[PDB]
Amino acid sequence: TQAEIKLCSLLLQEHFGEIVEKIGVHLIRTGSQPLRVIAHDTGTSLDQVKKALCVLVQHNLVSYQVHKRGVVEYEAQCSRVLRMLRYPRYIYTTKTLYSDTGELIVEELLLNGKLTMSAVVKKVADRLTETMEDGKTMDYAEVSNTFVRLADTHFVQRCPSVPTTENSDPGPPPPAPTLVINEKDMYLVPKLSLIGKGKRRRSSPIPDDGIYWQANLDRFHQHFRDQAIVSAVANRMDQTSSEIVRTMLRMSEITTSSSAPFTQPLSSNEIFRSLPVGYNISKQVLDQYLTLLADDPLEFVGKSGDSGGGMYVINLHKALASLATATLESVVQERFGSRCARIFRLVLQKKHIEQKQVEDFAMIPAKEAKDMLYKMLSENFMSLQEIPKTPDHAPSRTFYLYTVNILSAARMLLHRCYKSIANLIERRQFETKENKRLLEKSQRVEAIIASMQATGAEEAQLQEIEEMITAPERQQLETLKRNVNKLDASEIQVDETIFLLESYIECTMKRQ
Amino acid sequence: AAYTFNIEAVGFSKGEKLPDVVLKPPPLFPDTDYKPVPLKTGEGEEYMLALKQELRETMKRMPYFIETPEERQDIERYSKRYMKVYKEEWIPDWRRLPREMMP
Amino acid sequence: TEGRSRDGGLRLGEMERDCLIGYGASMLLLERLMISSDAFEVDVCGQCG
Amino acid sequence: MFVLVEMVDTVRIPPWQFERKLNDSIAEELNKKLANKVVYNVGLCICLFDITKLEDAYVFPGDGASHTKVHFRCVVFHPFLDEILIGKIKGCSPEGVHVSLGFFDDILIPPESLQQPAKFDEAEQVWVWEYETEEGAHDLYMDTGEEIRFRVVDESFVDTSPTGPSSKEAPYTLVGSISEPGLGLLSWW
Amino acid sequence: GVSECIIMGIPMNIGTGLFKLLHKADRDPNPPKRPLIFDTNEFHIPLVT
Amino acid sequence: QGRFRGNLSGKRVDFSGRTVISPDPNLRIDEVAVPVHVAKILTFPEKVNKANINFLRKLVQNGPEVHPGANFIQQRHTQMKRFLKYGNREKMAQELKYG
Amino acid sequence: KRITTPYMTKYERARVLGTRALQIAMCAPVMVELEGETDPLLIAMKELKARKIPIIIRRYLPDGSYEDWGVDELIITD
Amino acid sequence: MEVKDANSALLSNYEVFQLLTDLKEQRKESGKNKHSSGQQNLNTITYETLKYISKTPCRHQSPEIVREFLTALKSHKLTKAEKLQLLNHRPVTAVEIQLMVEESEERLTEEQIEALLHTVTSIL
DNA sequence: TTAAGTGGAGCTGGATGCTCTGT
DNA sequence: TCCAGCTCCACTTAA
RNA sequence: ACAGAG
Ligand SMILES: [Zn+2]
Repeated sequence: TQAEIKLCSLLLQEHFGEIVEKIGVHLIRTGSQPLRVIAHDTGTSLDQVKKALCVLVQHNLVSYQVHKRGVVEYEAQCSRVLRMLRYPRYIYTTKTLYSDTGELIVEELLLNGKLTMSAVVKKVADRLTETMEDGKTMDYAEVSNTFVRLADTHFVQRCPSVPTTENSDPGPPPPAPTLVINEKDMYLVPKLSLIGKGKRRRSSPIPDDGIYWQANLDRFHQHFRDQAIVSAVANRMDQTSSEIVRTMLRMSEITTSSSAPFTQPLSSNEIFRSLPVGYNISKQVLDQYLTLLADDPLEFVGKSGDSGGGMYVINLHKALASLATATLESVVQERFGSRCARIFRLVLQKKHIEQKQVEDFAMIPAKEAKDMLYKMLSENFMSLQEIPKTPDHAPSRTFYLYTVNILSAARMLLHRCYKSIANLIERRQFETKENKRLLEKSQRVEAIIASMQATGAEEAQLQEIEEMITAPERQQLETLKRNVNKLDASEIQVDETIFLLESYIECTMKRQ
Repeated sequence: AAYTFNIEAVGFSKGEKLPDVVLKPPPLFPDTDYKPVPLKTGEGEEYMLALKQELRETMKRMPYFIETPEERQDIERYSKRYMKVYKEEWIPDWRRLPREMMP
Repeated sequence: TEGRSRDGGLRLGEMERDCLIGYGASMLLLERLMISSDAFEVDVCGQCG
Repeated sequence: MFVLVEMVDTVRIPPWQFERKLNDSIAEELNKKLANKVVYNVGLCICLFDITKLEDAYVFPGDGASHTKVHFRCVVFHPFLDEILIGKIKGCSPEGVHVSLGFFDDILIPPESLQQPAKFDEAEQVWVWEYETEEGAHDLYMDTGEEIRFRVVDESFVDTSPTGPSSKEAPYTLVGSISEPGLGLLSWW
Repeated sequence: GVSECIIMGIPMNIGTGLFKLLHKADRDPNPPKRPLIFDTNEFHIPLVT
Repeated sequence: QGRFRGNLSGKRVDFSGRTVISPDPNLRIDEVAVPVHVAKILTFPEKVNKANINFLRKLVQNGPEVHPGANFIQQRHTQMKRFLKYGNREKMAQELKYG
Repeated sequence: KRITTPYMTKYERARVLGTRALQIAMCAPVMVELEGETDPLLIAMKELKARKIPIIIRRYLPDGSYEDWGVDELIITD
Repeated sequence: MEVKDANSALLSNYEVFQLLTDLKEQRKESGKNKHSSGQQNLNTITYETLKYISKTPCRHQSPEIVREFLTALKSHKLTKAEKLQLLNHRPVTAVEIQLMVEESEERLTEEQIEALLHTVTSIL
């Protein structure tokens, strides 16, 4: 996980800074530790360690537990540090299902880590004043009305609660309060009678106290899982067929585990009422689609029943294995070319195969196929079986059956992704640091315009800005921005590859 | 000249066409035949591009970004009150946090 | 060098070394087995070792 | 205007010097290694001020000299920013005015911090100043260099260490300003 | 250890290496200090509250 | 014959000699007779100081071929060695310095 | 109080004479009146018998504490 | 060689005058030997520093003059870096106080500035 | 019935003195 | 030429 | 690589 820890070091430095990435990386690298040795292993002063640990626990990046003799041990949650990279995708997807108020709720929850329901409805109201004009306030009612809709859809969830000291173990205060999760009240909101207005930055006792709320990142992954399945069906069959899949998955949301091979079956009789009214399809034609999907060897859907008419289930695990393979084949095609991608799909279907059959089946000649085969070994896309004749294992007397293993090649390809993003960040930060000369110079000229903008501001200052020697220099700053905007955008787009590969790896593990 | 191993065990039964001798080492960045796929554009994929840059500029200003403390300032002067870096402080909820972490 | 033909010199073996230890002769063992054979200086970087 | 710097060193006293009190021999051998040299982060060492502590004088094997760890303080010309100093002009140059402060000669008055009325010399080494009533742009910083008063706005250290394997630039640099009223030649105020 | 001292060329601890020698120089440790005149604490009570 | 036994724990040393041994009862038990041919080769570096300056001058004058003599001379802060067979030794004796 | 033995050991005697001989070989002051001796080690043996050697032997206990013994106040012996 | 405190104290130029004068009373009783340039470095830095300071108004002062100067200036609300400059340069005009003291036109009243002129020139 | 901890037997890798004196 | 560790395989107890 | 010597 040296690629993960390198990437976690950059993320904590960009969002929290130097004297806390030291403590964060040390916890990821060593595992759980008592507080006294976190300082000693690092050379940080004890006050700075407390400051570093308290911010990492606020944003849910470290856990803590009590152990033998009452010592607190902290433990970093490595995967939750990497999910700081997907934050703009979360803020965009809430803007798709919900209005701009629901966008600003999730933004405050992700940036402050935990908020009380009273605090969030305040800060969303304050920030939405800038989006509006001409006297109209934001009011706290239409904030909460989206929050309670977010809650029912499980995008937002309550944090683990402090226990009631009076009911349980009254007496000497514990070193740490040993928090626990309650399954009843995760999605049960407090009722708030207080209302008000957001302050427009003029610049001239609490009922839900302790009811902290945080973003439920696992609910977003159930959303992004659906979009990967729905879009694959949109390509292969039709948009109409894609909607049938979208209908099944939207119903499945509330009543199935986020990790299970099969969802709850639904009858076609109850799919019919759930599909939107504009789809001018008869019930009989709806059953034509469902059988033609179930006939597909990709097996995104299956039967799994016969009661109440036609019964159909959508396959969650088997869709991911298709998508991980489609991700794996697409990188082969771009790196080595279409004729090599031919050989990758050939060996994957003819599960074990030898060189003379590869050239026969793909119609690719010798000295072109073999060069492609031997590269795919050296980049770990493909494997050798090596069935022996004798316990010598001598090369002259064994048959080298090729094989493609999808799970190992997915773990290998994921490791390339974490280093790829870290490189992209390293390029951006290098070009940002080496241009701090020009960035300060272009700030100070704009600072003359920003400072003393209106009070006493005469017109005799608007020409003296381009009068500095920075006017030829400007060509570099257009090159800076076009570089950064491409590096930032690629840092978003590689996350699409991580989520597809990691969700496949997440589901094959039973963690028994 | 012959080596320690027998060359016939590796191959080369004809007796010629041995591979050549590399004179200069290959370049550090060799030329590649294939190029990256161009990026995805759109009205939605560019809004994520602008939200990503607004999270850096905000979270450096938010009170969670603990900057490193300065030291070894040389002398005191009357320009200390005029140049005091003022910033409000966040306070946690000490019920959830352990007793061992009070400042 | 190895011997009389090459004006070689004489060997302080592993057994003569054991004798000199038993006398506690720490500086003579340093003179014989470092200074009058193969004394040298190396640049060592204290950072990477 | 100077500072003390507290330093430690291991001083080798060779055996012919054993006829002399150790506190005398140590101080001489320390001046020989510190005087008129710039120590990187702290400035130019003038001389040893005192020895504050003096540890045990070991004799290591294979040598006869005595090695003793010395605790001492040294007077170092480190001037703080925005301090006023007086010193004589050694030269006029296109890059600015170069000032001497006795021992120290690397004092820069940059033209971005000179007096505003005259700022570009008309193909002349000597720098100029123009006042409408008196002196028609002929007033000058003379080569004899009568004392100027200047304010030290900036200083910089450049690490003058070997680059590459082995087998002259100024290591301590000081940047002044003269633009404020009351700064200049002493005769002007 | 003895064997690695002979390899590395440093004098062994046992024998004549167990102790250190100090020179009996005519020295005055903790000698009289030069008083400061200016930067003494009684004349420089802090300016700020 | 490897590093650790052959070249590190024990090693060939110079200023060494070897010869046949034969008895001599007229020597004391703490003495050994060394032949002149070994004594002219095996040299000891005597540092020049106030007690031996006038003694070492006579040894420098005799030079390499007479037994109470010297093969090399080396100056105070220099590491090259003047081979004393050449040059005029009565001049090099006068220019002896302490150290 | 000093607990270690008052007798000078043969190893202390060997290294004091050695370090003093090396110091007398360089141009150090001789504390005894020499009488035409040239060999530095012979002069160091006169200084030991006359108790004039300016060396302190720092005996080291294995825990890291130390005792400073003067060469003139140890009991020397053959 | 290692440094345990970079900035430890501020020195007046009187202490350096007293140091190098006490140094001169025992220097040059032995000349330079030219076994090393080390003695040449000590002589040039000691001489040129004192020839500078002997043209500064720090001469004729004494320990009791400097100690009473701080005593008189104690009551005036000045930092160490301002009291030090008033000692080393002997101001006699009003303009350099606006240089040696920051915001002197806001911190000190005009009668307090002219009291500061008299406090310098009557003691020093 | 079999999961498992421990006996007995064969395979493997290590070691075997110190120097000069010559061809 | 002689000798410790490492691994494979039968051989009772125990559920 | 062999022979010597103690
Ligand atoms: Zn290094």
